[PDB]
Amino acid sequence: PVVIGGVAMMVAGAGGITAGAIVLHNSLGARQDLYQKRSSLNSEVLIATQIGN
Amino acid sequence: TAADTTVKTVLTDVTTIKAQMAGVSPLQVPQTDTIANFVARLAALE
Repeated sequence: PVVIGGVAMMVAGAGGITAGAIVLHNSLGARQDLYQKRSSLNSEVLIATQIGN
Repeated sequence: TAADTTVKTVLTDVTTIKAQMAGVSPLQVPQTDTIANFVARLAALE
């Protein structure tokens, strides 16, 4: 029972390391897209208000 | 004679008021906000 639960942990963990990498390669790029899009939008909204002012 | 002296003084009073009321004040351009700064101020606080 315990040798098995031990190995099962390492397998879990290892899948946890191997998964957390996939996700950190396929996310870092998408996060900079979203922030830049957000800052763009703030700026443009302000420009619209400035034109109105 | 005193009347004559007083008119001198009146001439003084008149050059004071003319100095007070002379000139055309020139345009003043205030320093107003850009987006750069408004954004830098709002991202600072947050």
